[PDB]
Amino acid sequence: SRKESYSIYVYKVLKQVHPDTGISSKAMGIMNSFVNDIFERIAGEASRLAHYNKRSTITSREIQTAVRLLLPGELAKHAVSEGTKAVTKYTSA
Amino acid sequence: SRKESYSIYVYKVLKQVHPDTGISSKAMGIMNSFVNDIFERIAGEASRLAHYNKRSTITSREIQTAVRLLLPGELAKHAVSEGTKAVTKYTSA
Amino acid sequence: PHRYRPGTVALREIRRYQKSTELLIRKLPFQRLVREIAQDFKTDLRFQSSAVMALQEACEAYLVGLFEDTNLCAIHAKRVTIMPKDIQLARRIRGE
Amino acid sequence: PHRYRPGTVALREIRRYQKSTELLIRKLPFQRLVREIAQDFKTDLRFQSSAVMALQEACEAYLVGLFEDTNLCAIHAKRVTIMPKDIQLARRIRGE
Amino acid sequence: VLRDNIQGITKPAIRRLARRGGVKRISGLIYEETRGVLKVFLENVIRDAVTYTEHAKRKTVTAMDVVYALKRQGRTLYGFG
Amino acid sequence: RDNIQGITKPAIRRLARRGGVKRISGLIYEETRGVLKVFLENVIRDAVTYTEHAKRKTVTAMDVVYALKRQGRTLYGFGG
DNA sequence: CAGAATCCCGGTGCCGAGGCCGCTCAATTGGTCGTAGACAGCTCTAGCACCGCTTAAACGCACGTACGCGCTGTCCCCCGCGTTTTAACCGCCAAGGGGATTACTCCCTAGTCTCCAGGCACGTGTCAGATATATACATCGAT
DNA sequence: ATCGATGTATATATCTGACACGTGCCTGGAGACTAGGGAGTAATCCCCTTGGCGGTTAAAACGCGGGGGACAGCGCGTACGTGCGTTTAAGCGGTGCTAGAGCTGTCTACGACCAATTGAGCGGCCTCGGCACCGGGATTCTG
Repeated sequence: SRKESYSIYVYKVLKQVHPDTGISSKAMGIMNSFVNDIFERIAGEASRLAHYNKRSTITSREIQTAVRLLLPGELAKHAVSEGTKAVTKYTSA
Repeated sequence: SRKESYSIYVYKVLKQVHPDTGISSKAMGIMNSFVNDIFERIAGEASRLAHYNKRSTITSREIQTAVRLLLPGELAKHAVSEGTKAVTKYTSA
Repeated sequence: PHRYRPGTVALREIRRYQKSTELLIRKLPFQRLVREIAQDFKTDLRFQSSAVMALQEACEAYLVGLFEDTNLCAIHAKRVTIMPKDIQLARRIRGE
Repeated sequence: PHRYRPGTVALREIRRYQKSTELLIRKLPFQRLVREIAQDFKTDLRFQSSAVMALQEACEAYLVGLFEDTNLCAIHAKRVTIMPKDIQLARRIRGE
Repeated sequence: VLRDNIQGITKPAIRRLARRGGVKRISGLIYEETRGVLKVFLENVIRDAVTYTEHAKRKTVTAMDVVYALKRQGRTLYGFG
Repeated sequence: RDNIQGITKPAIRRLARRGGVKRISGLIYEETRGVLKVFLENVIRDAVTYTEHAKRKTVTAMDVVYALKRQGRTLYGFGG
């Protein structure tokens, strides 16, 4: 019954980057499909890496390697930096 | 350690198609890789098809549809007959 | 009377149509074509109103991209008129 | 002495190398090049005897395919000699 | 049954599409080649869409079937969910 | 280093002959070297990334097979 | 119509394909039972059909000059042949860095009941964007 | 040396429903406890990858006779674009029905899981002939 989409979180980010702009439902549809696409690519690559090494669990090492492979050099460096920062804050919470 | 392979099965088939002909080691390695390649492609498509219908079990219908989607027309036309005959005989046993 | 020289209207149309975003093919003739072809596979098929739009968008984007590619191999021959062999060559090099 | 006209030997070589099957790149120069490039990412790396052969086979196949495509682009301009712009055009059309 | 509708893709629409692509001059034979290309393109997508439709035992072709069919060829299309 | 010069002109000619090229202009060599260098660089970066994830120090044939597989080309005959 | 280059008949001999033996652990038959999805029944979305008014678009047309194509012209970037001289080839021997396996053990995730609030529909309204009229002035064209 | 006929852009006032927001509510994320097996550690074995000495040649590098290709010119005729009147049917607005997508609801056919069993499979050693390499010969096709 109740559906599920990222429109709320996209709106929160939009209001944090630009608090004076709104977004049309047509743009919201593209933003919703974009997240499902990148999510599926990363989870796929992480599963292949885990299987080749004969490991039963997925850990941050798999995510970091997958990120280094799929994203270009400049996006990867920043994404990994803040990912590790977030993980450090969570583990230190 | 022990490594599994299909080499004995490839040889049995070759002896049935051409009893007087033999096969070198390189050809055995190529066929042994080709089989795993096609196996992963069909199992992959069957996996996607299972989730879109909310089904939890893979069945022969998924294999038949994947075969019709991946292989060209005439090859699929013959292969589907082979699979149908095999399953029918197995169930009749 | 008044009459423009060859090519000025063509350039004005190019500058016009690259700025706009509307669809260029007629909706109804295309819907008829889609219901024409699908019947060779199965009878009594029905199409949701959005499916025909999705097919039209994919087809228009595909033809536009094919013409963009065809133009590059057309200029290479020091010509300005595009001809069938340019489409055939582009499709051959693309591997389809 | 007997002398063949220009192109007779080229055709003979074409037939010879199309009929053969051996590798065409020297093993030592390629192995040194691979060891040189890898040094920029990580130092003191080691390579198995089969990994260098796999890289060699993949690179040789890729170059042969690119030359096959470039040959069509050369004939289209009514020329016989392939030129850098032909490679640049083939690569641009391929989307590399 | 429609005996023939593919004639309905008009010459002006083809000219307009070539214009969006920046084509300045068009030869008189491009129209029939373009019609043949478009028909060939549509058959390949429709066959898969129908294949998914039949697998689901549905009778109505849905936008999602076209999205998955396009995805299998690598032409993911954004905007239709 | 000078190792890129190890791909001598005759090797390029042999490759072009296999492709059916009858006449070759003298500038094709530097372009071919440039095209090859970027391909090797791209494949090795992925191979080394897989090697480093496994904590190994020797690069095996499987790592190259997977790199090529990710780039979208499958190699038959070396394993997998 | 000469003859460089080619294809291949026939001899020696080798090491890889085929074949066998040894012995283990992946695959089989049997029993248990919890639940995924095959099925019937019911509902109401939107897709299919049908009609009349309007004019943007389409067809069919006239026509003239810009582009596609062709020969005559050329001059030099390369193909083929020979000598130098080489560093790539095999072949034999070094040797300890690293991969593969074993046994130990601890901390990590999966799995479970409890419970209460974040975010998924419905309703509302108002001002952002779609629209009509006027004109500054740039560009294209022939003289 | 030029100027005016066309087309684009921009400036202003009006309307109307798309999106932001407020009210409502329910199902799925957090708290808390537990079991164990998966992962992380050092030690050990052992084999193969990194390097050198040797030497004799397959292959690269150097000059040049001279060619047939890549490049340009002038020439010119007919394919295509631009400007127009007629008329088609898509577009839009509205009415009616129902095929069939979708959902709740019922229950049993199918599968996962444990255990003992055992032979099809892989590990290594052997051997012998299709292949491979060589020579000397007959035949091809270019020129």
